[PDB]
Amino acid sequence: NTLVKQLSSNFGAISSVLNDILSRLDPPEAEVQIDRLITGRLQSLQTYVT
Amino acid sequence: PSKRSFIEDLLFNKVAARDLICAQKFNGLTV
Amino acid sequence: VGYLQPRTFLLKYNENGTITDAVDCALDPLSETKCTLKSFTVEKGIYQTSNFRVQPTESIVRFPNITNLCPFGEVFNATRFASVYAWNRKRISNCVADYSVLYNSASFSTFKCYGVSPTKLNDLCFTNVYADSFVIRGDEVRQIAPGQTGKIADYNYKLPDDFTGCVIAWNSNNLDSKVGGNYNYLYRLFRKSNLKPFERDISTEIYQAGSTPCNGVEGFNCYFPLQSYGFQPTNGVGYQPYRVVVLSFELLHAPATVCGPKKSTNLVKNKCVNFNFNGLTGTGVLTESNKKFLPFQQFGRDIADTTDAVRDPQTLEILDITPCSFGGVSVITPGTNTSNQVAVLYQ
Amino acid sequence: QCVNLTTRTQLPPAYTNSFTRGVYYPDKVFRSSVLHSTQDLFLPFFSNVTWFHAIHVTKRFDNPVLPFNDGVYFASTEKSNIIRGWIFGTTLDSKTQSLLIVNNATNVVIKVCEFQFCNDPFLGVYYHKNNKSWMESEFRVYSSANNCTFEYVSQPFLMDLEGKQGNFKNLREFVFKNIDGYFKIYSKHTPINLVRDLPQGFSALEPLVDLPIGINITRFQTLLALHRSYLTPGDSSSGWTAGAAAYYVGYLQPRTFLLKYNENGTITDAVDCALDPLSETKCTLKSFTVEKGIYQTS
Amino acid sequence: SVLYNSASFSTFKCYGVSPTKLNDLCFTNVYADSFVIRGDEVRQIAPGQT
Repeated sequence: NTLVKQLSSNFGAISSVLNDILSRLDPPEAEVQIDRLITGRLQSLQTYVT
Repeated sequence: PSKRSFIEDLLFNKVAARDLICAQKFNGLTV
Repeated sequence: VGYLQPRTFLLKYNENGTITDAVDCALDPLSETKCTLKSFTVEKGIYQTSNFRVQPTESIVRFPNITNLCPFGEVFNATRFASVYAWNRKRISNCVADYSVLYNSASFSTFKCYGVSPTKLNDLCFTNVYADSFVIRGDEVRQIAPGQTGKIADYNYKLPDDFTGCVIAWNSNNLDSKVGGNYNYLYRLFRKSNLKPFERDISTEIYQAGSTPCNGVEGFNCYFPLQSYGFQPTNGVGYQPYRVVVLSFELLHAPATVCGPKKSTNLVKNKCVNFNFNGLTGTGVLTESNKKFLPFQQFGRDIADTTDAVRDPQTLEILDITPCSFGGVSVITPGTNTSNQVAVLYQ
Repeated sequence: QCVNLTTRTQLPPAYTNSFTRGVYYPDKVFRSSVLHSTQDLFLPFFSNVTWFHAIHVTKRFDNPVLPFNDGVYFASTEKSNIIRGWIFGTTLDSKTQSLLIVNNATNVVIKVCEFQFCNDPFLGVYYHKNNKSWMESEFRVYSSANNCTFEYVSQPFLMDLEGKQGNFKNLREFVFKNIDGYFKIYSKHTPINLVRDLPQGFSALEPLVDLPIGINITRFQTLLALHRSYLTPGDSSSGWTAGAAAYYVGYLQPRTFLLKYNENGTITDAVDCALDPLSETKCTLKSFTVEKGIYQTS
Repeated sequence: SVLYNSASFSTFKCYGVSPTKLNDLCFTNVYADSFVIRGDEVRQIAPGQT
């Protein structure tokens, strides 16, 4: 349940769906948001693995 | 059909999107 | 003759610095396992691979049909506007809103869209388009920004911090100026309070300055809050008038019928195809949904904060989106030292 | 044109309690069979609001001006159409653009202009003796309308303008919000059948309109309508009657609310996360039926 | 606030502090340096230029 609910967190982004951010902003501007989402998901996965 | 007794059977019995398994399979979570 | 293709190649370098062995890690599961393990020696066992992802075949873009076009000759090329303290407000809806018409029309000076890219104005759909047109001075152009200083951005106009809209500004020295002194545009200067975002004020009362009560006298410490301008075709470039138009619209909110030149095409279901709805793009399979929406919603999410149900802006129906990537693939190998015969397994 | 109403017996404002009321749809995302949490302005549950009566019996008639905040909830229990419209302003002296949303006997007029309100604005229906019929007559609200920007007129409908009894047969729930100069109005109607007090149950209000007024609202007043007969004593400014309706006004506060969605995609249960430690624990654990045991909060 | 109602400027750039937050802060060691340059050299007065 925690792993499922962690997919809804934006980790400092405007939305959790990458298509929602890639449709209004250019990749040069959404790259930081994608990197933040990737870092948050990696931290959640590392915590779950531990 | 198995090789369980009465106590063993009792102990065994005592233990899209909207669905849990279907939603978990979309994120790579497999059992 | 052969055509090259972008493939993931694994190269082996010896002590001579030249290429000796090359493995195409994009054709067989054994090569994928070798590239994953980063070793040419593979032991006997089983290894999971990528999931079965169905490649898309079609891309549909469903948009409501428009039969009108928004007027651009009276907005970006008008002959008479208003002042800055009383900007002209207009509502734009039920028409095709385009942004490429600004290149073959008038010569604009500044054009900046905050909160949205300047290349997706025709692909995305606009909701509640409000056009605020006014005329300011050349030196007051930098003050018109979401969060700045100056008296114009405090007692006349005001922009929100999280403003998601466009702002255009073009010079009009031969339209809002005269040799005998232009006094048709006034701006607020003296005021004891700020202004909320998107607020209009047309108060013409006497401002009370200092410790002397005014209450209508027009004398010392009782100046008028609305001061006139001085546009004339004889000063420099910093005193010429500038017409500024601010277009404010919402992105993905209320089911609006404005959008742009994009219209509806076809509707295909039961297949992994790309779908575009109100600017939101997705990839999956469409299925006839059974749960209706609400008369004020457009999209639908769940616990994963992902678009699960979409509303067709044609027949007012709901369609569920399912990911077409389902299935776990595994490769069983007996080892490179034995033979070469892999087995594919789908869980 | 501008007169003051007299001959009335004022009563102290009574205090009543609300039973789970003041929940609308702050988001436009369809949610079903999922527990979602958000931070918006909602009415506090099990709080204490005011109740103003309006029974003819001395009579009882009140029309105060209440300060506007960041969300006003209006629950009107009516049976003969007494409460008419609303007026939002700040100074009310032909100096600031004021909003007037009135429901006339023919159309609905929404005007954002610098109106000149009198000391007691209201409407007044008259009952003729030669012809037993009701028709709107007096309209003592604004004296003149100078500068005007937004003007909206609805479609013609049918209104008998006749007072009828038989307990409260209508309940109107309104929510007024002011966000970035935009006035969001949420409206809902319900054919109730109660005597008095507050209607129990749950009701999720739907978005009705979003007007781009672009002005500041600090005070608001409820424009009402009186009914005069053919045998009114004196002139037409003191022989009027009260009516038969009630209205509750509440101020919304930004409190964290936990919502419970069912299979229909509608809000069926709301929990105030900021009211009690048990409610805080329920909001933190995302549950509604906690068992026995100790828990740590904030 | 007394500089807008008496004179008109062309460029007002405050680095390190927003201009809308200069009313609730305290200044320490106020040094004023006035000079005269050309119109194309205005861009040369910025932290980190060529």
